[PDB]
Amino acid sequence: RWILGDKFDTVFPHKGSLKVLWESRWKFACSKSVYPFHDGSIEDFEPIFNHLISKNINDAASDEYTQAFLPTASALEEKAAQALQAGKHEEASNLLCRAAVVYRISRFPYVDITKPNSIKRVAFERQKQAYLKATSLWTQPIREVTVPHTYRTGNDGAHIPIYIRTPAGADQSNPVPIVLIMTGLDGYRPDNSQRTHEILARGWAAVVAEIPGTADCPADPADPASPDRLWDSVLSYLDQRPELNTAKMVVWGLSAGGYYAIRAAHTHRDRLLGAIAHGPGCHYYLDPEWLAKVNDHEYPFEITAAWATKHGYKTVEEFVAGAQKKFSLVETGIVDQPSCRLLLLNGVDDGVVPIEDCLVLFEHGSPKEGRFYKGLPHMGYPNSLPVSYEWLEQVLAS
Ligand SMILES: O=C1C(O)=CC(=O)c2c(O)cc(O)cc21
Repeated sequence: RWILGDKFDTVFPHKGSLKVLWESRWKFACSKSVYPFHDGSIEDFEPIFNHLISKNINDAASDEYTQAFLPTASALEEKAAQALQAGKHEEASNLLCRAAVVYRISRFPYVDITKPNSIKRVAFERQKQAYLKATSLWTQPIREVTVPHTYRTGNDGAHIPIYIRTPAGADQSNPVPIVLIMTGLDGYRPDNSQRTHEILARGWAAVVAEIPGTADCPADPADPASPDRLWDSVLSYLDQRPELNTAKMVVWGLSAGGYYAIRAAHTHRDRLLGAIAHGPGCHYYLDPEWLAKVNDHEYPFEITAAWATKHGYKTVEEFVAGAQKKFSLVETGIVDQPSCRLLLLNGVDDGVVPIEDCLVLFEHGSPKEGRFYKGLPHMGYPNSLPVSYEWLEQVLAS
């Protein structure tokens, strides 16, 4: 039925086993300091995962999992304080970024927007504080701006916290192009250090905003219209920033962010030069058949509970029954209008969202651009990263 093929029916060996996850995948990912351990260090995680495996802790959503990381995070914060006192700004920055990753992994896979007393919310708050302290020491610092949500309606919150980083010499005389990153289910505004490095390196500004139903996004998750209002507020603020050129602006949707990159490519086409949708869902990811086996694939932990909450549902049952007709960009007709240039990047063997959710967009509206990696799972890393920057360079060219 699915392009994923036989692999669709495979129960992946890490399912309900943190031991297998660490020993097969995450240990190596952590060593290489690649996603989701980017900015991180194996020195910090080896003892934590040894602990979790020794206690047979497998459920990431449990407090037993989360609170096993916080003592390490504390030790790194004190080491950073000791580094700062001695005027070692580089080491302090590194140690605080390392602390941020310990917090990050601790609140995987999802910070529950509806539970503000949750230990995963606490960890996320500590992460943001540690990250902003770390990036404050950078030559080009990451700055937080609380953008007033002027376009808010109904159940929308008042404040849009975004991260902004501008390249050396960004001036109103010659305002710089903008890459607006839309983050995902387990990646929020502090989880994009290397992306901001690569954007500034090519002389562009990096802007990072969370998506509806995650982190500190004020958009009503249960209202499919809410992201349209969110970007109206975000883009209005960037219009007003003298050193940022909204005439040369691309959006970069990361995993769950991909949906909102595709949506914005249509809704805000006359305000964007381009959009990248990186491992996106838009339709078939909400098919009950697909949702029946999504928890059995490459995502480190159970995803269906987090997805239900992110889509503004009170139960997984209601989410499965309703989500597709309500949120599908195909079903709702968002795809049946022109779009700005839209690059679609994924692994063909994505078991989190189907490759069909890229291929479907070629049957609607404007021509779409795509590169799909045969054999690779969700996101198609690391192959899909170089081509992203090549495409940005072409779209934002002089
Ligand atoms: O694969 C994911 C993923 O599964 C969830 C994400 O949110 C994410 C992200 O924010 C950035 C990434 O580079 C990758 C991911």
